[PDB]
Amino acid sequence: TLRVVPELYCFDINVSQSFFVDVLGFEVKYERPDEEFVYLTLDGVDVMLEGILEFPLGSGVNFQWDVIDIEPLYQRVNESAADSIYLALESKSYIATQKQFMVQTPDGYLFRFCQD
Amino acid sequence: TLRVVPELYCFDINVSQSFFVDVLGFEVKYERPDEEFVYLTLDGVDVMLEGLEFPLGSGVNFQWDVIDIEPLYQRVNESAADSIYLALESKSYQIATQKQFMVQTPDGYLFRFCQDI
Repeated sequence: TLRVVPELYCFDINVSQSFFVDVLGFEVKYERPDEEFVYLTLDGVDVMLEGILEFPLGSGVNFQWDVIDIEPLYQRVNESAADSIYLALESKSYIATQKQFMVQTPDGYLFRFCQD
Repeated sequence: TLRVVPELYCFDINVSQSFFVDVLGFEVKYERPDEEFVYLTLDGVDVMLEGLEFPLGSGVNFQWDVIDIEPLYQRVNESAADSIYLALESKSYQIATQKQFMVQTPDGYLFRFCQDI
């Protein structure tokens, strides 16, 4: 049930959404128009679109990564490479809550570890 | 069973592997040393390591599992052939085969769609 859902930043959200839907055949599961946010899936494999080899690599990509131990992992990272923490641990809610924090790897990739 | 497994280019494969294993707690499932390739997982979620301006996502290749790659490829070839990065091919190893093709989205992201069997 744990998955990594890439969140891709797009220059022209309508252009990107059309490519994914019309060309690749993805289906829109839901959206947040005012944020130019689109959650898509292709047979159960999901991807997120959000409108706007040199370090940092992976520009525009944010790996939303499901974990089972958000607190222990956060403490493990603070204990071994605190400077790699990009966004501090937080509880984001809508009540439904999702704890998460971000890390930047040595290559520049950004990971958003999450747990509901 | 279908998943998307990101493959990340690394400046120094040893440094990146140590970061994922030591700092993040990932486990190496298997490797291909002479290729500087490493396959890792964190409780079932996998990632591959390999040693804002267009194109975005440099260094990333999304290995994306699909159910029926043939109809997908024919539609891409029809309505967006210039977006094809790697043409459809059947890749095999000792016989296990996987069909795949790569496409670049308008923003520059590279997707490697794959279908087993």
